[PDB]
Amino acid sequence: AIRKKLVIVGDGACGKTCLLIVFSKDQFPEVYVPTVFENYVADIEVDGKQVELALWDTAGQEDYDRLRPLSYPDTDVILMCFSIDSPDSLENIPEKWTPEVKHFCPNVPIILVGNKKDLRNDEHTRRELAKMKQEPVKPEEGRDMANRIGAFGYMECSAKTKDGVREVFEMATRAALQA
Amino acid sequence: SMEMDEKDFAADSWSLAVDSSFLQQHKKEVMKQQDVIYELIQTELHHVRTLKIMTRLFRTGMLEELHLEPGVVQGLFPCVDELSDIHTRFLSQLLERRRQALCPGSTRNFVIHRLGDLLISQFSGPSAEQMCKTYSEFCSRHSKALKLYKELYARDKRFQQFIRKVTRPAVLKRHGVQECILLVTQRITKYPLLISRILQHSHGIEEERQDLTTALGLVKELLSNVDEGIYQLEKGARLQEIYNR
Ligand SMILES: COCC(=O)NCc1nc2ccccc2[nH]1
Ligand SMILES: COCC(=O)NCc1nc2ccccc2[nH]1
Repeated sequence: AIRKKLVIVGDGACGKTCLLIVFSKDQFPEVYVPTVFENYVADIEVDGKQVELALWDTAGQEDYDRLRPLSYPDTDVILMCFSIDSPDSLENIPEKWTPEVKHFCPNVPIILVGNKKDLRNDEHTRRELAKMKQEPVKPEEGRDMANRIGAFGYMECSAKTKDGVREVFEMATRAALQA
Repeated sequence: SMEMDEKDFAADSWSLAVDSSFLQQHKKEVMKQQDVIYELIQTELHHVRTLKIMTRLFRTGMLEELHLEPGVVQGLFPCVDELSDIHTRFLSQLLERRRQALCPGSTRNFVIHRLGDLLISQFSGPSAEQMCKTYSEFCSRHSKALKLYKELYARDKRFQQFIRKVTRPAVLKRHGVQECILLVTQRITKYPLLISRILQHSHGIEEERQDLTTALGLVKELLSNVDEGIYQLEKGARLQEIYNR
């Protein structure tokens, strides 16, 4: 088993912390949802290859431009997150997060991940966003942003129901293993 | 960590740690507040444990088994004794607040109503000056420690054997040298998230809401000061590269 490093980036409301918690426990917390994530080393077997994938969160580092890049050394794969219920989190991807990740992690694959996909057809979400002349992020807008930023791929998931969560981390492992 | 504290913080939450008959005696909002305070103390216990792995397992093991050049162990683990003194003292205060709150006849049933004052004390005066000085130094030596570690692991056989030996047990899975360094660096930016969520469930007593509001402000001031005082040190960097920053 080779050791690989994954770091998740994105706005504070993108759901990166919850995604790491649900994947690491293979469960959406039934009693208490933790505020923070420390680290984890997941044992993953993808396409017959065994990998120990270390997982890191950047939550709490968004306002600290000299502390935040300390999370990047030797990263093998980046998960760049946005929330499907927040078109503002998608707008911050191309010229805030993308230039930063390309600078500190040159040539590292980026997977653009649309989190909270369960809220795309949520009536409360659609009513709230319509007050700001907005709507939940469409799959094609996600794919186009991923294409634009030179992402390795585009994926969607829901930490709430677990749908798509395993597939995201299995694909991140595949990306980390590429030349 | 010592067994008594590990057992006190074994459950996933305060609501799962206390007896169900004691849990039933509290309102929903108090349970939500206590679950977040329990996460703050449990993650502090784990952070102090990360610092003990660095000082006792790694640093002391290298000094007593390996023949590294002078100034090499200090370069790998900058400010570890100062960091361990700051956080062990803060952990002691948190665990004493929990202990004083225990019901007579119980070693698990408690409610902490007055955390704000403890957090104001930790994040103000000489203790905040020491945290700011220590993290500004540690975080500025982060890149240098990682690079020194990689050089030694790839060129020194006895160093590689030592590392593979002490990190082999399953309980060290998340705690290799570079992982401990990043866990420590990321610790300070976890405090605002935890303090803000505790504040969200502490509106019942206005003095407590005000104290946590002051503490959140102090932690953010500390973080801004540390972030502004960081400049990555680089072995062999020339003065010209530095003054042309
Ligand atoms: C949404 O999760 C998909 C997945 O594959 N998670 C990995 C995973 N599986 C685990 C089993 C037991 C304990 C911890 C675990 N962690
Ligand atoms: C579904 O389980 C019922 C329950 O009692 N959960 C505990 C609990 N719920 C919380 C919400 C916010 C903060 C902290 C909390 N802690």
